[PDB]
Amino acid sequence: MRIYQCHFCSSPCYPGHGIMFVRNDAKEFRFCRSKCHKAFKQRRNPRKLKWTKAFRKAAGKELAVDSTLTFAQRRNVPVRYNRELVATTLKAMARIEEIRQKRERAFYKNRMRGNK
Amino acid sequence: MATRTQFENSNEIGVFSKLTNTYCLVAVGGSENFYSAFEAELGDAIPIVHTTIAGTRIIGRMTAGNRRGLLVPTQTTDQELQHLRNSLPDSVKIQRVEERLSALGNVICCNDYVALVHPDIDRETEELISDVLGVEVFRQTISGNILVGSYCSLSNQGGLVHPQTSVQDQEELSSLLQVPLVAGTVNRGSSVVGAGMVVNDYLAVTGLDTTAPELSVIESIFRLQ
Amino acid sequence: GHLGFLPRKRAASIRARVKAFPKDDRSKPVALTSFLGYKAGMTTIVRDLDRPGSKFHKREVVEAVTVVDTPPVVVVGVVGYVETPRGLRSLTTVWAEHLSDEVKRRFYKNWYKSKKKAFTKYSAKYAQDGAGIERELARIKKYASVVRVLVHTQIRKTPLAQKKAHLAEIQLNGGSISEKVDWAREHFEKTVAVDSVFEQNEMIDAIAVTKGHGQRGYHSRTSINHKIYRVGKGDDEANGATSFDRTKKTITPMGGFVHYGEIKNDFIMVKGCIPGNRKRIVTLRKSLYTNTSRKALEEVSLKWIDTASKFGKGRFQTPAEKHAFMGTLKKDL
Amino acid sequence: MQLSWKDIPTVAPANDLLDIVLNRTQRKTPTVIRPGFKITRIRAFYMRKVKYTGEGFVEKFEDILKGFPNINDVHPFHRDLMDTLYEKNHYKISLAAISRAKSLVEQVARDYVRLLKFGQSLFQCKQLKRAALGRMATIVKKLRDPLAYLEQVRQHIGRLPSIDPNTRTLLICGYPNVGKSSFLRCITKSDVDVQPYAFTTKSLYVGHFDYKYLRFQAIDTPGILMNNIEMQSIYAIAHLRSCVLYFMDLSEQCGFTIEAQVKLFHSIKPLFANKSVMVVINERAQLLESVKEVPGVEIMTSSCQLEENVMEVRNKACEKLLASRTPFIPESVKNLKKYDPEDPNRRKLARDIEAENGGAGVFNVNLKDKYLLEDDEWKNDIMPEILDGKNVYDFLDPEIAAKLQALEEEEEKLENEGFYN
Amino acid sequence: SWRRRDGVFLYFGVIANPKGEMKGSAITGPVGKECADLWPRVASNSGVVV
RNA sequence: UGUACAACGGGGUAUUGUAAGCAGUAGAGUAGCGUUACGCUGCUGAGAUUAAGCCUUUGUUGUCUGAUUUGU
RNA sequence: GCAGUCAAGCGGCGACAUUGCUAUCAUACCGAAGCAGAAUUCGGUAAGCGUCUACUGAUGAAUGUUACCGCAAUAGUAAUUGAACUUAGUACGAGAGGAACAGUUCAUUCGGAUAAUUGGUUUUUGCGGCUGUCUGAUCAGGCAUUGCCGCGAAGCUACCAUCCGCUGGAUUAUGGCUGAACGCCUCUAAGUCAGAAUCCAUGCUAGAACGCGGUGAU
RNA sequence: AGCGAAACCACAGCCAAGGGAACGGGCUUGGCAGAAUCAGCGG
Ligand SMILES: [Zn+2]
Repeated sequence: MRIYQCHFCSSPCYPGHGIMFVRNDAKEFRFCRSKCHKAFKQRRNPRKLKWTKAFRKAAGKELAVDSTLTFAQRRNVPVRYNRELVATTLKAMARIEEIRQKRERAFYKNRMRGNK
Repeated sequence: MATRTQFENSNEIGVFSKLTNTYCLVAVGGSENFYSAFEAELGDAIPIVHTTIAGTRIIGRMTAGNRRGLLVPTQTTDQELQHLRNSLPDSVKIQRVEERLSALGNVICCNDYVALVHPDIDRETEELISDVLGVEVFRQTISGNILVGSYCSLSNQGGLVHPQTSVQDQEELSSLLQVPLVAGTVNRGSSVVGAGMVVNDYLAVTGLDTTAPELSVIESIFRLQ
Repeated sequence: GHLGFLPRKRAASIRARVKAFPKDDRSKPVALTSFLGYKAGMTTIVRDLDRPGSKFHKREVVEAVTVVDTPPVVVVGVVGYVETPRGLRSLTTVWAEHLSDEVKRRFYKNWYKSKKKAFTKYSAKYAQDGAGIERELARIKKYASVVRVLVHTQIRKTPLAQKKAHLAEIQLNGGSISEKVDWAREHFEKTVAVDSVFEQNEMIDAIAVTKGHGQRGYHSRTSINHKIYRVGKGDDEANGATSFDRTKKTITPMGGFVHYGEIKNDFIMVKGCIPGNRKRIVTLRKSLYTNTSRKALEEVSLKWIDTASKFGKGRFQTPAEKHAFMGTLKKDL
Repeated sequence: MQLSWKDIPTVAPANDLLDIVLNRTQRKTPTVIRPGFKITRIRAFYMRKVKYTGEGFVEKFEDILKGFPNINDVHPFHRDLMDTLYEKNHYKISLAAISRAKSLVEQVARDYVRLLKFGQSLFQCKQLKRAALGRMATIVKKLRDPLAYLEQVRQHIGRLPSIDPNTRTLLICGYPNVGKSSFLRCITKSDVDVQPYAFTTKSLYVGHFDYKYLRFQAIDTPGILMNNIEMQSIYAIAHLRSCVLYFMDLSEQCGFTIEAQVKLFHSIKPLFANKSVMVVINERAQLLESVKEVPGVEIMTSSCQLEENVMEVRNKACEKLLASRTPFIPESVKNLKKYDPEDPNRRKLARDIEAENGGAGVFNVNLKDKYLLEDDEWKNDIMPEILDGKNVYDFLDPEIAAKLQALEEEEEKLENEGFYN
Repeated sequence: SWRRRDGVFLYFGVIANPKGEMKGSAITGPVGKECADLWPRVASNSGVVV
């Protein structure tokens, strides 16, 4: 199984949920929830709304692009399998998540500046 | 030398299999006869592993490559990417192609020295083929055919192309591709020769329904003897 | 349509009565013929198809899976049966002198107003030095050829808002009925683990009263080939962590089950849907036969279970994933 | 149809066909009626019964007629061939008689239906139906001889080795039991012998063979010495697009001496010369040399056991009919001996192993040790492939600890820097 | 739409001879698995799979 | 008269798409004589929905006998 | 129907044959065809499935009382067709051609249910904006016995979504053994093997509301 | 909540067969099945 990304919410989506549409252009389009699919059918861009991940992360309301968010990305070439190398993924992903946990809070606090 | 077989009694060998000089790709299922046919002549000197591509049985049309490397379609799941590297030795490169149409058996058809690509193929993989495959790349719609890869098969011994190829074109391809070709038909006169045949420098596989003259012509052009 | 389920008359009791049972086992020891539980709900399962000759061999397959709550069954008595021209007859019955409150309450409808002075004359007699009690066991052993064991659900462990339990008579097939009665007595007041009754890939069948469409439904039903995917334990953390994904989580959907409490006890996953609905008792049996076929011989390859919330839509599987992706909010730091 | 017939429906004898039609009309149609029922209902009942019987008879007759091929319009060669196997005039007369009987049955059924539409009494309708059925049976019953002849013709024609005249064919002619009987068997698969009696080959055997990747076939003449068999053989040799060959024997086979054989051979002069004749022979020299007067022929002495001579003659006949950069290979693959199914020590294919153990496709696919992995100690995998809502495949890379080391200190850098003010 | 074994839905008159060959050499369109896989002959005559 | 019935608050849960207010002076605005009819910023994935048939319960608190017939 | 070699009886008629036009369509244990093989039709068997009375949902005291559990006489009863893998490119067959039993893989058909996703489903009377109504007005959308744009779980709910849908005997026709009758013969009259999709057993449904049994309470 | 009719009523209903013009509903041979009591297939 492979987790894909929705073009509307720009977030991962599990299989067997929402609705999936494939255009004649020979590529797949996914939607986490039926509301996203309906909005995409109406051509309503969410990237200008305060709630969507794309707007929040880029503007400052949420964590922006950072070195931590540079590993969960698809790759074009395969990797040689190794049982020992599997353990590295478990530790590496956990450490990356722990590192990121200390950056989202910092970004939110920076956004909160001036609330005093 | 040449072998006649079928997958599910279907003559579309080129759709359910993709045989190369360094690896063998065939469909999957309980019917091991198709895999056994390749295993017999090929034996064990080269890896013979049946695997799925994008979950479909059209692995033959879905994948393409040569001795230097292997190419797989865009829809190839990341799970199959691990299998691709595990089965093939590290000496053979593996690269995924982001084609417009998810079928390498239609966009790319090549051999150990020359490759034919769709006119609208991505420039990235088009240039990378010169290293992954080590072959020359030419955008050429044979006789105007949009599906270049599904109507021809190529190898260092030559190949069989759709009947629309003129004899003069076949003779010129002896120098344009460094290997002469022959115009013929497979699957009892089917114009789509590449769909029903898979053949390499030392082994040829064709549909059972293929007529004897077609098999003899295929053997002669590939100079097996 | 089908006249076998007509008239459309409601069943007599919510609990589904079990009619048939296997015949006998000449060599194997005493074993439980059936198991019972409660329907926790339904979710989704994805695995890899190892079934031979399949068109989707080694390809992902998705199908609905029901989750059944199966708390450790406890034995509280044994019933002896004797063959008669009129059929099986329960000539004698015996208890264990330590019936739980869950069972004693079932013997009342106004437990609050009841004096609760039940199982006293017999329990006091049972408290004697065996001699009197052993006579019934000897009589059962002398004549009886089929023995049934009374069992009830540990409702206290389940999150249901019910204290009264239910008594179900479960048959045994082990030979030398003396061994059967000896085993039953040795297990009085004891519990039996779920794994000891059923195992993975077993082609068990279940019977339960269907949902009442309201007089449509509410009748007893049966369906064979209710294959169990994976048996889980409440104490064994990471039950929802499949063999492949092994994600640290539990099968309980986020925010609990729809109109049902969170699952925190032993549970079993069964392929496909099942009769009844949430908050309904169900029974499990081995279909009385063996479905010899490659469908049964295959093995489970579970990869992921749908554990998203059922209130509205769902974007996350576990709370640990939500906070990372969603980040903080007004109600947080 | 083509020049081959094996789908002709069986010709039911008049009695058998009549019984079948009677059973069909009795069973399918209703059989319970009373005088107290509606008069219109009884009229409809009788009309339906009569119409069903007539339609069944007509359909059976049409099906019988359509199955048989039209001898006249099939082909002149096949027409002449059938003219000797069966009496062509009798065949046409029988077909015409059957067609006329079918037309008469149709007319009778239509007339009875028209008359029955205005019946006045139930017994009148019953009598009309009885008369119609009796007339149909009587007309059908008289077809016993033509129906028997049609059945015999169908049986005889259902197995003939007929072939298209345009196909390359070889014709062998000669006296009975000359020795050419073994010729066809050697050239093509057939069951014939050189038993020392004249007509060891009564039928016109046909057999296929291949040469120079081109299809060919040969035909053996039953015997030529008017004779019915001789006429039938001639009416196929003359019209077939084939090469006619002659055979001879000295004193043992064929009975007749060389002079008689030469005299018989000269009798086929008017028409045999146009088919590139050749002669094989199983004071006498002059008689044999007399064949040279033909515009072109080849004569060679041989024997029934001279298989190489037969092969050379076949090759010569086929020739006469016809006249009218360097690759790169993984040498390791080709070094291994080619597959030898008969060798018990060969590299048994997965098919054989599965059949021995896994049986048919019921076996399950496995990839144990299939991967070209370095260490076999860990040839078993349970891939996580998903963790914390993220795909493990995006993190599985060789020794990512080196990259993680550069990010480890970023936590301390952020903590002491104080982004949280 | 229709359910796929992969775990996600999918959605977007012609006749052929008994061999499934269409009257064209440059067929194009939404040739899903229902035709790209069911009809291997058509899949070779069709470029845009899925 | 007890890991007992219960009521809110809170959390879990997703949903809508960013509430009323300070007040745009973040910003060109321009009819005058920079002004003023008027020209998405901090709370704010915000407010609310968030079971009269979604889950809980770190739980304090409000509660706990009104009638009945039958018995080898 | 007309005339007749027509002739068992028989008061001059007369069933018998011949001479002139005019309770299955597939689902097959079984046999025949000039059935090499597939296919085919015929006699074969079965209607199994294909092609004011009546309750369809219901209530009430019973057999010391109460509560639990259990047996079953009874009535009903259900799965199913096609396509591929395979023995298969085979037995066979002059060549082209193209079977099956044993095990698997898919969908329509009929039935029992589940909501894992989606929707025809919305009174969360739920939400951001919005119109008539027009709000002292920036507050406020104060109103459409039921509002619009964008959404919505749940109740509902269907391949418009999902899972599932039996294993042993007795027999009809039929193929044999022994064995006569009728010193022979034979399948049958004594018995018996194989064998029906038929019948009964297996299972499921409800359970005599006066069919029954066991247990805690006085 | 309370008031309050009418049509119709020799008496009226568990079925299969015989019952002559067949009307079977009260004659004969057999099989059914609960005092009391909601609600109806599109009869
Ligand atoms: Zn999203």
